[PDB]
Amino acid sequence: IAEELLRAGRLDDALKALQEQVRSQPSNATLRIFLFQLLAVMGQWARAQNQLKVVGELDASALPMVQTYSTAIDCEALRREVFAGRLTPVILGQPAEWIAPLLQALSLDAEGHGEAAQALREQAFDAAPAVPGRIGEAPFAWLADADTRLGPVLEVIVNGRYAWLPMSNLRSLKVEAPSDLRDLVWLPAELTLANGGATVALLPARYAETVEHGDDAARLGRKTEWLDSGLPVGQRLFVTDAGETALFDLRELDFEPT
Amino acid sequence: QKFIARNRAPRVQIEYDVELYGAE
Repeated sequence: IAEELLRAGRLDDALKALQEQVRSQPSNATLRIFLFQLLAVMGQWARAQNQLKVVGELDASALPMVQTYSTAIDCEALRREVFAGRLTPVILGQPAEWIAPLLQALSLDAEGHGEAAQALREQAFDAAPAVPGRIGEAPFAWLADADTRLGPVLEVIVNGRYAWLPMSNLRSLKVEAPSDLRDLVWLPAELTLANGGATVALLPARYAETVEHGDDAARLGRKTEWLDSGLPVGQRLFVTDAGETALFDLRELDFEPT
Repeated sequence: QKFIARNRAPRVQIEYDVELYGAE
């Protein structure tokens, strides 16, 4: 029943139903695995973390998941602060000069200087290099996030820490369709850096304002849209000179060497 | 025009059936 409520996108109803299941069978680790993931989709971070702890205690084999995703949930809170201009994200790989105006634009927006913020983003975008490549076999001349606050930057969680990765620091990305409910929130990815490094990563898969300002469908990544405020909610979307690809549909992305 | 989405209309997406009970 909770399963079917989830499928219908009825999150509140699904949660109510699932909590009653857990209450009925409180030592069933699998119900608590469902519950943690559902709470994550709903953005109830502390409660999702609570369930992970209990999962860890019931099923010790689940402990590496518990470690990975409890620190992923901590990172999801840094996101709100980052996009509110209150927290500086670290940058992985070679420093990119044009990140600085992007970050300053976030803090100028927060102070109500939207014109000055737009001026800095325009300068950042001008400076950021168009790098050609391929999505699968389909070529592009440039690629960026549809979120103008990011442009050609990828949000990542790597080794337990939130970061921005300039796309010009990226050589390739490989991702599969989402498989588990938690994958709607954090899509697993294999990254290869322009500098040679390779790392597994988690990609925050929804825009940060989705939890507070989206609907259930946006929280489930079943749509992407822009609010009257101009901010996007729902599933991450990449745009190119030639088309667009939503993150859940991306499989292989490659950039041509500079 | 680089890096700019030309359209900000809502996007309908492919929906994925996902697993609910697995931790590996």
